[PDB]
Amino acid sequence: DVLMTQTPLSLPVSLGDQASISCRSSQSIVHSNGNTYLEWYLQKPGQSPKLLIYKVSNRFSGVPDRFSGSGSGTDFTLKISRVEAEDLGVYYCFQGSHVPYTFGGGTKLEIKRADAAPTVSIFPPSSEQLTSGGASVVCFLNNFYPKDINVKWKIDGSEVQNGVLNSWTDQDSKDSTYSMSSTLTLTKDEYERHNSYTCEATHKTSTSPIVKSFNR
Amino acid sequence: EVQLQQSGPELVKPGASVKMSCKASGYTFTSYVMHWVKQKPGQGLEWIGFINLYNDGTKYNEKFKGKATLTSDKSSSTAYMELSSLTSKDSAVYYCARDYYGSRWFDYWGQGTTLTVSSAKTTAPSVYPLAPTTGSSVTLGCLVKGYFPEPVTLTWNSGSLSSGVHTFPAVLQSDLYTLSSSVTVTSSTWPSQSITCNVAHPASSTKVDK
Repeated sequence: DVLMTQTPLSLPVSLGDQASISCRSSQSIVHSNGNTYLEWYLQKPGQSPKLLIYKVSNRFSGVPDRFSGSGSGTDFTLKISRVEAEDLGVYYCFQGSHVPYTFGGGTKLEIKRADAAPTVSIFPPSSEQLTSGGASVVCFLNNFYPKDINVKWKIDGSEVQNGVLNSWTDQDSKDSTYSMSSTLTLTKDEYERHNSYTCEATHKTSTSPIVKSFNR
Repeated sequence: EVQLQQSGPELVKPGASVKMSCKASGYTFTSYVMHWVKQKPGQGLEWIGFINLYNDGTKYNEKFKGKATLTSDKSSSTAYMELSSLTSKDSAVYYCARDYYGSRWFDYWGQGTTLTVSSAKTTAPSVYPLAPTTGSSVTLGCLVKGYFPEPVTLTWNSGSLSSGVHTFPAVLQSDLYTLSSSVTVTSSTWPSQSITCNVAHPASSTKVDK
């Protein structure tokens, strides 16, 4: 099959910067009939891919001018002249010149932006969750950058390693930040150490960890 | 406007078969080609093949011959794909997509069908409300705990609240997925205990408001 190699794999860009994605095929994407059926697709987080460029250089209905495509034979480039916060997601080249049709592996476009501290909110277990016999303490860390963060849960000041589930969103399409949810799961120890439940976050925006807690 | 509405089972046992559908609208179905694309979770795109809906001719990626069968119903403008003898390597999102000019590239894509191949049975999620009276901004939570399989759809006030929402991708632990969503609203609102996130787990037919 025709290999489609996309370079780079991950491309961190600042808003306004230009962005260049390359794609190289193991075989000429020039069909016998003289046409070069090379497309670019964009997949944003949680959505289907959308056509950006067809036939190497043609922009598809409603695609901004800042998206340009060029190349010939085996070397192609997609250029985003001025990058916008909504431009993040994964860019794939695709060749329809030779069966089987093949996509590149994808270039994750990522936005560089200024650091941002997380907004932290702790939550006690639901009343319904307790009637069921469980106890999950939740901790949201919203709108921070970069995604690099550490969360430590503390029960009566002591630290608990087991029973935590963390999850990060994809990069936000407007403020280019991330958010994270951290969950602690207990059953009845929640009444054993019923006081001093603490969610402590350490991020590069401060030498001091950010604390949110509750006891009763 | 072109619409590609996909549907199909989201959880199937290994060795079983599944048939997905793609109901097209907004254009003359029988004059075009339909492509199908596969995307494993967290991975790239793979072309499965296409069906010429005018003459029902098919063309497959060799890798999917004997795994995929493309068919269509011209009376209802619906394209189908059957996957046979499924394994965990077939767990993926499957997209149909219209070829407007020929049979070599696609413009409009369906929203995809999420397919999990597994012996584990469906499991309804427990939806739990998350409440704090802290400050003039308020963040309430919705914990959707212990469900299987993916996906779920979560909304707040029937999609009325959009901006200040973060839904976090589900995580699998204990062989069950746990998802959560937070919502931060202006002072021009209340911290209503159960501001009503809307959880839907079609795999188990759960539609909850809590």
